[PDB]
Amino acid sequence: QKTDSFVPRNSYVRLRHLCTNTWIQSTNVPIDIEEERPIRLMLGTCPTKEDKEA
Amino acid sequence: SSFLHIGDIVSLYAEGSVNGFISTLGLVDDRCVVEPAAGDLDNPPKKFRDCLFKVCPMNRYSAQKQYWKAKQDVVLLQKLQHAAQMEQKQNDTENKKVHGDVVKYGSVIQLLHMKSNKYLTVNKRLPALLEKNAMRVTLDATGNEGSWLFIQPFWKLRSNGDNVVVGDKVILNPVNAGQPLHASNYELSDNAGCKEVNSVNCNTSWKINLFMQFRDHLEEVLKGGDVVRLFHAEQEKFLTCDEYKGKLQVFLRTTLRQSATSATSSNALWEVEVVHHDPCRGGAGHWNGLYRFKHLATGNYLAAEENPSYEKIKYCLVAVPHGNDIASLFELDPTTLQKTDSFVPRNSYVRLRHLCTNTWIQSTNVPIDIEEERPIRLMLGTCPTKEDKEAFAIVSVPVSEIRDLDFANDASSMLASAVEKLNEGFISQNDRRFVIQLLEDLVFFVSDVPNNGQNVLDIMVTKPNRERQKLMREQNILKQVFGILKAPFRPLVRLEELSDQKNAPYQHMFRLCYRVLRHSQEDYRKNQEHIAKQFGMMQSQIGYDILAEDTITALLHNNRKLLEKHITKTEVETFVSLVRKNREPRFLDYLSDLCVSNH
Amino acid sequence: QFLQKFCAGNPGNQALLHKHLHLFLTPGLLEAETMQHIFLNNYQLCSEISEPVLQHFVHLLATHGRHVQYLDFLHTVIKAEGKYVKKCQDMIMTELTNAGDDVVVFYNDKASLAHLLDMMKAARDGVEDHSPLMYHISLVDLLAACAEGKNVYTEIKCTSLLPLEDVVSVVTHEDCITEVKMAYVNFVNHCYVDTEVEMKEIYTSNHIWTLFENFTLDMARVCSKREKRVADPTLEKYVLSVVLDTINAFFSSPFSENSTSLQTHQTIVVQLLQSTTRLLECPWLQQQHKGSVEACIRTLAMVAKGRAILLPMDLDAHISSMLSSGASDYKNIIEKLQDIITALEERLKPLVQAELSVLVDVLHWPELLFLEGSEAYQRCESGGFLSKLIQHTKDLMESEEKLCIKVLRTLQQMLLKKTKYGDRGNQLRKMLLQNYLQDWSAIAATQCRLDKEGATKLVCDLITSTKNEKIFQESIGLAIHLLDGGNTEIQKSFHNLMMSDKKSERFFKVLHDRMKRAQQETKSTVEMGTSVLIMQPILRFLQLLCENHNRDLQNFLRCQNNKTNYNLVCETLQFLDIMCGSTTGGLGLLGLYINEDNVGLVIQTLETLTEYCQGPCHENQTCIVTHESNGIDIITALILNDISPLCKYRMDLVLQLKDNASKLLLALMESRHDSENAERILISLRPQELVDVIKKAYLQEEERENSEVSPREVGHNIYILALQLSRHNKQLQHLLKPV
Ligand SMILES: O=P(O)(O)O[C@@H]1[C@H](O)[C@H](O)[C@@H](OP(=O)(O)O)[C@H](OP(=O)(O)O)[C@H]1O
Repeated sequence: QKTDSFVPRNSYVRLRHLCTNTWIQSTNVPIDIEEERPIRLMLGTCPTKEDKEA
Repeated sequence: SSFLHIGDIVSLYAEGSVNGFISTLGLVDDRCVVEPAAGDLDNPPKKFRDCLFKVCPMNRYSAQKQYWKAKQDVVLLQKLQHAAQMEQKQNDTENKKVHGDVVKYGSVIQLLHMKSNKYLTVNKRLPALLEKNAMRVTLDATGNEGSWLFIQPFWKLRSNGDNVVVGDKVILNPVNAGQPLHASNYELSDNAGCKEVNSVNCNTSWKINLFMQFRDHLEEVLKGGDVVRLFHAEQEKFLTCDEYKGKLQVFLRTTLRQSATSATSSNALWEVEVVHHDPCRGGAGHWNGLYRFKHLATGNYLAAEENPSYEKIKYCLVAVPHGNDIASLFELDPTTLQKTDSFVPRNSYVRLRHLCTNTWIQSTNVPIDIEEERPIRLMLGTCPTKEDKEAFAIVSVPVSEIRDLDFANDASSMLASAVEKLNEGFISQNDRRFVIQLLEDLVFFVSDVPNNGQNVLDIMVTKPNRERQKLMREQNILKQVFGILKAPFRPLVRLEELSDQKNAPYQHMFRLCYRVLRHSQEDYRKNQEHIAKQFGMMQSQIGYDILAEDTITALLHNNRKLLEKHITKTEVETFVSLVRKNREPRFLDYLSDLCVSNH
Repeated sequence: QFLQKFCAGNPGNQALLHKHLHLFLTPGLLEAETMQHIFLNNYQLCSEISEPVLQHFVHLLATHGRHVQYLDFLHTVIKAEGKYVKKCQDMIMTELTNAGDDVVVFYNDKASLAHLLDMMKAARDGVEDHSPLMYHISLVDLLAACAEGKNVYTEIKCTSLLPLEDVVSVVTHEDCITEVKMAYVNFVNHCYVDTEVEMKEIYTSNHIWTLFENFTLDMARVCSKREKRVADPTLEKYVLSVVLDTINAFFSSPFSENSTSLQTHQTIVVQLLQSTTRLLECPWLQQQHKGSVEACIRTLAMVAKGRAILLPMDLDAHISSMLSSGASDYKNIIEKLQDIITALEERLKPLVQAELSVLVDVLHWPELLFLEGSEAYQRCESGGFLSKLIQHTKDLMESEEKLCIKVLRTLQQMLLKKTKYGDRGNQLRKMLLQNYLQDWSAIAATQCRLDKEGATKLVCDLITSTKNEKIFQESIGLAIHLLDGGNTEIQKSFHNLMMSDKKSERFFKVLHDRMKRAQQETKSTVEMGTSVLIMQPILRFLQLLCENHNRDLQNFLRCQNNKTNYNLVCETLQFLDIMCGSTTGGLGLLGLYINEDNVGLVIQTLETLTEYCQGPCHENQTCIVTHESNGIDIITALILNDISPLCKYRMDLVLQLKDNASKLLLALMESRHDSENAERILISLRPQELVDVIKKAYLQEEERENSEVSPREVGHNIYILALQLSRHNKQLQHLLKPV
């Protein structure tokens, strides 16, 4: 992006935590394992950076 | 980051089933392999010259294809040839016009291997060598419709119409094949640790790194990865590194030639590498920067080390295999004034300074081979003070010489491997066939004549080549050929057993070696003397169907000195004896030729 | 069983039963057999077989297990009435490859080979009706039939699945069953000898000779069996058909010139030749089989003489002798009924046409049906029936396809010129008109009436959104008929519709993608393909739209005002370039590609291009001349290069093509005062060749007797173009002057 301008709408971004310096990431572990047809997927933050996760 | 402009030099990682840069084997081989053991993104491979690809625009080959079919009425053929020429020129004009444009997802690009100057084409009418269901992927110099490739987004972030960004991951789908490139897990039998790249349905992602920008590819600049020679202005000598007494030594070779600049040797070729934060990034070099120097012949890095003699000098230059140490970083200082800190111009005098010890390179007048007649090597060392008169011109080398050197280095490596295998005493049929292929290829390379399927032991050359002959001699290839001729009779094979069919292939192999020893000794005195140094071995094996007599006659055909030295009572007696045995007119003709030389 | 009996051998019953396919589209072996009988020996349904059916059956095979019924169905679907289906073969091979090793099983391993031997010996007497061996045999036969098509990837995959080592190991084994031998021999014949691969390992391998000697042993077994009344029909048919077929295929290809090098190979050839000789000597060989045997013997003889192999003198003279020898009331009531039927059909031909004509006329004047002063009569006077018909045609586009097609067709006939059907037809039309109801000007008035009614909206909504080819073709025809005559009001209404309409890009998008598929099909091909036939209506529609030099429409077609812009002129130039062969054609090979079939389409394309350029339109001229594909050269090649194949037996077409090309070039340089156009055209046009063709046209004028277009005006037009070009070429100016 040109310099540090306004964030354009409908643009892919990555979320990073300030306190722990960690990057958000998806996980394939259902939370409702004791439930038919899991629909909820856990999310957690990994210290390393993954480009594919936006 | 930046867009992937047309013309940039990139390196294609192979993240997926097997991860590794997509390199290609040397010689005439047209096979591309990904080797994961060489290195990764963090640690690049030692030979970072076979993994560089230049992205090029669309290139039409309709008329070229028709001309090829016509080759494989005369007015029509001439018109087709003119059509191919005009189509080609139109192609270069379009390429020049489009140079600098950005590449967008879903566009069309061609990958050209800078080292081999061959496009990465995909053939749909042939199966792969190891994966039959997968179609062929090979390098072709001229190129064909298979070279066309769509670049598509492996990530959902990028869509068609977007501009590609360096460091991302993409998928290469050939226009005709319609199957993405895949790095299979089928190891090649010929080379261990090398996989195979074939066009077939898969899910591999080709991460496109960046090595050089389109703007930094100007030929008027000292570019990262370029190859140059370090000429010394004061002493008028070329810096060289060579094997002397079991340890490689760096020195300044002396020559008796009237023009010192004409003393061109393949051992004095050095490659410049710009040290950037990104290990896989080179680019143009600046005056304010750090440089590393590599030796193509042996893959060693110039460096400085403590000098035991501490003479007036404290440290001396030496070759070191590893290159990740801090003792191999050198800064280049100019000898004249330059505007600001711009790109280093080509063919410009410079001075080398060591970062670690803060010392300046300097020549010395102490020969290293003091125990040797006619010293030719001069010691080099670094002095803390700065001498203005001591500057090292950086002279560029033609691309051709690099091509022959790259051809010869690998061939010498496999010849040495074959020599060691023969010395061990065991060899396989496949290895013998590969060595035979290498020997004939070397014969063609030395002769330089195009390959038209003629007999391997029968070829005509009008103008012998001098530079190729010098490269042949100084790369130890002749020594390896001599080893191949000598080691077997030490016994794996016997001279009298060569007639038997069991050892028939070996005999043929030997013939090739003898032919390899014939083209080199043509109009060049040094090669003739070097080959004649071992005249005893050729004389011992003369008589059998190995063409030794022909090689000897050619060697002594023109050189009078060797004619008197290597012709005496003993050898003439052997010729008479074999004439008595064979009773064949050819030996009589050989004797008649030996009688008189140069008319 | 009764359904299978009822739908066997009669296409009508097969289609009628296939109409209710939802009953049999369910798991079950009996249903699979019944549907196989439904799709047996017919090509129409097999060609149009929907992909989901094949996909569902492949999934069924993967899930419920391996059965021979589904493989038999696939084999039957592939081949219909002696002709294979390329599409079905492609989908079957793709589905089999994607299914995985579970669906497709090949016993190419050592342990798998032992399992094959165990299954074989378990069925030594004969192959069981249902067994894994039958599944393997059916799979091999299906793969061979699929590989019969000209697809390189499929052949490569088949070779990978079954290497030559496997077939030699199994076929040449000490004990082999006839079924496996036949299947593998067919696989080799349809997958190895005949292939597009360049390597062709079979032709440069000794394995095929092992197959040949095995075949010779098989024939020896057959002859010995008949000598002892141990005749086996399977061995006899195998040797007669597949052994001879593969031998002839291998020894007839031109790539076996250097394959015969070993004296052992020559001895094998002699054994094969005497084997065929023994086969023909016995009288058991049948006449149909005699022809094939004689043909194979001939091919072997040509191979032998070409190789100059020194066969034994006695049998050599024998083969020569064979070569010379071969060279050398119920029924009556039925037929009477048929005669009366055809007589009535011939007699009633014009009356039906008159009835359709009165239908069109009544639709044209619905007001007369009602009574004067009625509210419905007032409605019909101002639109009414026609308005509702047009409005509801779009609504019923999906509800009923045939009704929409018929409505569009009758609307098209409404705008067509009247014609006479005959005295009886005219009288019948008069009676029907009186009972039911009590030049270009008329066509233009009807077109304007439809314009006011809303016909343009209907046609546009049909083209933009319609998944039926017939409806799209009829809609395009309606647009052509409305635009026929170069009406200046229909074009204006159409332009307003495109400019002010939410769909916008959709209509141009469908037109553009159809053109793209057309060029793709033309490129792949080099009768006519279905994709290229639909191109004439689209080009005619565009030319009519831009007729009378409508500047706004030409500008809109070149580039629209929407966010996404599509150009049609440059696609037209690219399509012409692809059809004409591009560079290779322009070099002098253009004549070979052009034939009588595609001449009309090329003429229409050139007419559309010159209509685009005329007006004059500067942007279109620059777009065509400065195109990336460099198509303009072909336009020049049309006039410079005479079509050698067509000129011999068709001249009027060649002169028409040359005239159209000259007109297009003149239109391109109608009002070009710059020099880029002159240089671009001059690069392709050699001045010497241009003046030479001018003189040739003069001297060729003599053939005016058989041509309506005289060569003189085409020559004059070329000279006018040369005059316009000479302004920027001194050499052309000098040559253009008289002696
Ligand atoms: O002209 P002649 O009689 O052959 O002698 C040349 C020259 O005098 C040296 O012997 C040698 O240079 P060096 O001093 O470098 O060995 C050179 O070979 P070269 O091509 O290897 O330099 C020779 O070609």
